[PDB]
Amino acid sequence: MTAVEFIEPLTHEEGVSQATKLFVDTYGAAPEGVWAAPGRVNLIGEHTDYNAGLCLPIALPHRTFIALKPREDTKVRVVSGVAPDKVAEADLDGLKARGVDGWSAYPTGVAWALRQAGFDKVKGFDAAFVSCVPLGSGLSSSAAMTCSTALALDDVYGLGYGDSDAGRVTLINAAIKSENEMAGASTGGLDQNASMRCTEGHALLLDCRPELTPLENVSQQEFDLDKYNLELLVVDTQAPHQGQYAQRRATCEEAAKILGVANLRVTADGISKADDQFQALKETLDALPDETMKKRVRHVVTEIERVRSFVRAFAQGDIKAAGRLFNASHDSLAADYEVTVPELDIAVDVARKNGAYGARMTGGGFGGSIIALVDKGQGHEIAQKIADRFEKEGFNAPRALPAFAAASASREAK
Ligand SMILES: Nc1ncnc2c1ncn2[C@@H]1O[C@H](COP(=O)(O)OP(=O)(O)O)[C@@H](O)[C@H]1O
Ligand SMILES: [Cl-]
Ligand SMILES: [Cl-]
Ligand SMILES: [Mg+2]
Repeated sequence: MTAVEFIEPLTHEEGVSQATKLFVDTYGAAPEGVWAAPGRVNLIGEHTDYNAGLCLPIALPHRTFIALKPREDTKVRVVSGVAPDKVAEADLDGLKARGVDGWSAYPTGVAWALRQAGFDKVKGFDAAFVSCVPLGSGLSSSAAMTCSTALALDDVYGLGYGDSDAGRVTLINAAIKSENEMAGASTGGLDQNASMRCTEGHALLLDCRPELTPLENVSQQEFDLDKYNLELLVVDTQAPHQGQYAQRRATCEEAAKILGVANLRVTADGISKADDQFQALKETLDALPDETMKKRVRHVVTEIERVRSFVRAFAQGDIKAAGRLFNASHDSLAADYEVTVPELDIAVDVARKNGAYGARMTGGGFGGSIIALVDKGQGHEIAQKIADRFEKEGFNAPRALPAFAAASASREAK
């Protein structure tokens, strides 16, 4: 057997060099520059973004690097190191929603979304992508691709949104619109906010209430693992990839209609404020027509409050309490939200039995990755324990990634 694999992040120099070479090898011309956007892990606050709740992601050091040059025509050519001989070409002139096939829908839909927003200066482009964000592993390769493309287009077309946090929200909404309306993948905004608004050494406490301005809806929460002698273990289970996500949103929207609220954040805040939170929840669930919907509402309400509990626990250096909150977030996703699979649940169980302060699935679920707060120096040991258990179970070998709170998207070269 081979020891469990760790996926190292591309350095600045590596990502620039590789993206530039693929661009020149593909297109002949030099790119105007290279931009990049990171993947992410959500620390806690899962299935809450589309309920107007609270989330707490970090940006991974793993980035997608885009080499880009604008075109004077409306042609879009993209290529990726995943399949470097296969250039995808589309045209923006008259392009409609779902008018692009395959991965190229993600970058092309970002230029489409900016033109739909009235950015008529945005024409076509050539791009080459090189990434170390694994595809389809619940680490947000999709946002790293759409956000890197949005920051690059904003830069070359001089739209003036990329150089401020608030201005990045315009680029975020174009990234979300690309993925929702061009690629046809429902996204709630956690991942794109992480990729373009996280900061090094911090977690992004994101308030997803849709009426808030950009300066109102984020606060940078110190997330210095070294201060507490900790490591954040991230393990991509590599469980075989899997409209269950549609059904979860639909159930939450129906719950909010029955309650007479705009969103379950309203519900959760009313329960949170009660002296008797147990009775406030019971009265809410009593209003709901069926046992499954009650489970879904119980998850979103308890999970929004766990985000505030986590932010408090971590600031107090109470790592045991922070871990317990990871644990409770996982258990809620497994039992009440029903979005776990055996690989996630067994990886988490191995982490918990091997000294993790806590461990949980991250992202949407149904596969993908787990995270665990562990003592510094224990991440390899716990990863290898998960890989040894995975082989005993007949599962695909997992892989791990080093993780700490890294920088958001940026221009890498010009
Ligand atoms: N480097 C890349 N090159 C080409 N396509 C990519 C790349 N990264 C992401 N994609 C596209 O995005 C999809 C992965 O996004 P998604 O299914 O949302 O998973 P995740 O966001 O968890 O990584 C891929 O199937 C492909 O269509
Ligand atoms: Cl046009
Ligand atoms: Cl459901
Ligand atoms: Mg995705």
